[PDB]
Amino acid sequence: SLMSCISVGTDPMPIITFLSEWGMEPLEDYVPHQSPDATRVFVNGVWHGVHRNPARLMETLRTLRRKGDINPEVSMIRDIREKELKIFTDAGRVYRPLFIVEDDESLGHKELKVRKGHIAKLMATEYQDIDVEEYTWSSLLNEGLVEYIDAEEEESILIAMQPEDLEPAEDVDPAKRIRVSHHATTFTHCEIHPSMILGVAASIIPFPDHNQSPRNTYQSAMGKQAMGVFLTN
Amino acid sequence: FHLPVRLHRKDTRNLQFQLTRAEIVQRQKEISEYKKLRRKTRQLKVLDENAKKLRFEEFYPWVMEDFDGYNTWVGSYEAGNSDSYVLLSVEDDGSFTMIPADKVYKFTARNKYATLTIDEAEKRMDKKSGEVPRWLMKHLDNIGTTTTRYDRTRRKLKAVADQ
Amino acid sequence: LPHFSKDDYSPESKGFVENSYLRGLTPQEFFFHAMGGREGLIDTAVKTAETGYIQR
Amino acid sequence: KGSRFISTLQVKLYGREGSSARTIKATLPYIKQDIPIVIIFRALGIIPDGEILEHICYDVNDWQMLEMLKPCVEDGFVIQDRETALDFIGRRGTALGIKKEKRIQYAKDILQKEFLPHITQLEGFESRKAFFLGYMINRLLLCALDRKDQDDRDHFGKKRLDLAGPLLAQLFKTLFKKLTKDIFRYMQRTVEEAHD
Amino acid sequence: EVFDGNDIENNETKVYEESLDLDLERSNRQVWLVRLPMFLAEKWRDRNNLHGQELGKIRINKDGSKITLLLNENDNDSIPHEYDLELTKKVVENEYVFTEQNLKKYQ
Amino acid sequence: TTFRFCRDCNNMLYPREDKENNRLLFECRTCSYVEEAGSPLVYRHELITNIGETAGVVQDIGSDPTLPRSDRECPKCHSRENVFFQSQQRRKDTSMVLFFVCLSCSHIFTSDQKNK
Amino acid sequence: YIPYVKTIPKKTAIVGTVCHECQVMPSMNDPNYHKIVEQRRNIVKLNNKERITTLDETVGVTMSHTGMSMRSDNSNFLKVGREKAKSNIKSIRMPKKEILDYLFKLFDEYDYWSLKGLKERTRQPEAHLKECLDKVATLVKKGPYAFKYTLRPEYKKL
Ligand SMILES: [Zn+2]
Ligand SMILES: [Zn+2]
Repeated sequence: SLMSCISVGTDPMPIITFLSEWGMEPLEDYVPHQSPDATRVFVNGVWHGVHRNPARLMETLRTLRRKGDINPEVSMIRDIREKELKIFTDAGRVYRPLFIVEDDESLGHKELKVRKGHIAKLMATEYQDIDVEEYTWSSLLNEGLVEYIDAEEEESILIAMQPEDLEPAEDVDPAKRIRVSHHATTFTHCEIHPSMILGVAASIIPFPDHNQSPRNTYQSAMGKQAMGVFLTN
Repeated sequence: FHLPVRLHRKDTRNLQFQLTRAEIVQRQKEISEYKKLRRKTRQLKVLDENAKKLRFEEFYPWVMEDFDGYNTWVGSYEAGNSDSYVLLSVEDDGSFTMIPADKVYKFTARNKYATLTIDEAEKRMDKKSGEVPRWLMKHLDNIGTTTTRYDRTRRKLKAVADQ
Repeated sequence: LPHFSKDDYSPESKGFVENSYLRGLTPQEFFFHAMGGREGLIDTAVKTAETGYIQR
Repeated sequence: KGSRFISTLQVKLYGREGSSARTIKATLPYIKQDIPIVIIFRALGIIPDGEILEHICYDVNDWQMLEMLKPCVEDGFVIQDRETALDFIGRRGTALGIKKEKRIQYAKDILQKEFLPHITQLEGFESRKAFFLGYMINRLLLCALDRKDQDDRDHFGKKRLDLAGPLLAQLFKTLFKKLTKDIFRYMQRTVEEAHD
Repeated sequence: EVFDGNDIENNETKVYEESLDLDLERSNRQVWLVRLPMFLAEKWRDRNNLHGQELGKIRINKDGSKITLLLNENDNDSIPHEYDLELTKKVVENEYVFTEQNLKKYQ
Repeated sequence: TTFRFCRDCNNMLYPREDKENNRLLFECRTCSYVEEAGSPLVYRHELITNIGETAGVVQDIGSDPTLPRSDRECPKCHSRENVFFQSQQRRKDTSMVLFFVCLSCSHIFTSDQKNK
Repeated sequence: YIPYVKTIPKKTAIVGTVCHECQVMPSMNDPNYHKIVEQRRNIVKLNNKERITTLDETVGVTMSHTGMSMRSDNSNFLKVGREKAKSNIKSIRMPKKEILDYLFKLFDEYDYWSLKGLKERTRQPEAHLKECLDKVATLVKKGPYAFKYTLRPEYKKL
């Protein structure tokens, strides 16, 4: 997809050391019958130990990743039911960015962390090139406004298709398509835009959602057989 | 434990047919009474000096045996928490003395319930019968086979006290 | 999809496209419709090869 | 990082649901035979059956899982100490250079350097191996008890995409190994055949 | 340091000038097993240190249930001066501390 | 079934009958330790089992953002917030009944109106 | 039982019994606290490994050491050929009347002499040396002491 990325992987040792300092009891002293609520901690598929307070550990880990101390490519999953905490640092995991949704009780309901002030400086840097301080995609990542999420971590999050209608707490045009609200008040993330699920070839199709799916597949294949200007040289 | 106790490093192979300390002392008593071209080119593979030292040092595990062989514990080296521990010894004045810890050893008891041998075990594992009898150990205990070091030593010591 | 709640059995959750082609499919409907379309494309290829051998 | 070779461990639940005895056997590298799980546990230093079950099942009242484990502890009953279990493992190994006494150590080395290598390969980590083995057995039993569904092979979160980086990495690793082998062969040939 | 095994020949009487028996004399000595943070363990486990100086003080409430460690002012105000000794196990059994050193080899 | 373990070696005990008293004893197969049983039940096969209907309920089940919320009333504390889920047994014979966990008292109730 | 067990004795002593297992944790109400938090955060921040080094020199200059180069290697490493090839000296055949006697004293010393050892002690060419050796001694090839010359029984049995 257009906004898809593949991780290059980093060293897991720093995270393991970090876990040890914050109460990840080693696996050499784990008595299952004396702690039947401990969360098993996995790093790259290795059971390193257990934790008595997974909630705080996950909160600390997520904050560290968002401010920029743990590499954003690192995937952290908390299977609350299974009592497992999996951290993945290996290379080859495909991930994509999403908006971050937090309570922000100022309005009393969950809302995106990114505001119009941020968007103003995003476009200010975009158009100054054609001198305000640089503000790039990395600035969004380091300020905790967007988050890389992979398919495994995608299993433990709730995503809103749009911020227009799903985030606000809750006549209609007869021509508009019927949109389902899903009326959920626990969203954790939001799609940047649904259109980014498509690839390079399908992003040239106009109104692909008014077509039968096989026709979109045919065009994706045929658009690569069309004469144009492959290069200017 | 039955004093004295020894804590040495020794080979644990056949740690069911090794002489107990009491038996050796008795045998010493009776002995005293009785007398009264290469390929010229090979490749060595680099190995981290520490692991080789650990491998050589831990080749023979700790074995803790009392006098009568009643207690026989074999220690195993634990590396998970070996170098992160610290010892505080409470002196007889209320104070504390701090000593760094070197290694952690996990000791498991040996030969308390008359274990079998590998050859005997494999014969039972193979289709000698559909399944091992539930009370096989009780049955073989009465036949006299498969005893323990403690019993193997006590009967010999009583065999001497009787004379 | 990671857009509904666990254990949801409503038509909108399991692939009922309520809209028409004139009105446009929603992103959830678009993906579910694509999943059905992929089924037909695979069936076309496999059945073409197998029926050819049967005919021979 | 370090050797790039892959060793697979399989834990199998023999027998069907209409059988009177379903035991669990694990396949270890360079052993040629599927060993009962209890024997492997004893080879790792956990001789008591209660402790072995504690490593597998983490709930003391989950009698339904313990009931399915009882045949396993029954299968490996005749072995009751670490050394005999190790010798049981060793004689199944495909080396036939070990005579009878280097044979316990051979099994110990196999359990150390080739059994579950992704945790570690250094001496003194049997507890981690035993706990992970119990974790695998627990998941196997959960699926066998209709408490979990078999893992979806198409789940895109269990897949990896190798790009030019890793692809060139393994190619270079293979070629550098060959280069080093040639370097030594030249060294040996120069030393023997008396050349500069 | 390789040596004979069973020793029915009684060779330990001359090969070693010291008792080969484990010394169960100091076993009745209270000992605390303390797990340290990395920053503190990296300077307390140093063998170029530990000259017998006062590392600090250990303070126990009269009624118990709470212990705290107060290091001296020697840390150079780079690490905390107050620590809480968290008793992960109040009653501990089957854990002991044993030493190991070589024996005198002649006579 | 209440598995029993030995006191001296931690191995598994097995049932044995003593005809001198016509009773049930649990004995160890290696160390000769015995103990009279408290119950006469030794085996149980559960062809139709309900163990695992609410498996995975923990003290922070409400923190899961994926679990659906409901407005049903908890009949032990009279609260309206709760998370509900279907049966966790993956046999393809289980009913679609829901299980509700209250986010104020950790009580688990059900929507069943047939047998309850 | 077994009569040999190959123990390793050592001086051991039990010098304490553990009574409490403790966990030292810095107090959050301490002024210097949150310096540890930054230190623990620097643990994950650190990038100890360094990147590969790129050569900015002219490519032709960097390649001047490679392949067929005008420069000659000055290394003394594994020059095994140079070590033994350097030594070389010839020897003239000495009179038979003297070497013949020399072999008999030598044979009196040891009753079995290897060819390489014989040429080393005599330090004479193998060509002439063979004539006298066959004239005095004989070689047993098929026996256990194969490829070893020994004095003939005619003179040995004296
Ligand atoms: Zn028992
Ligand atoms: Zn309630």
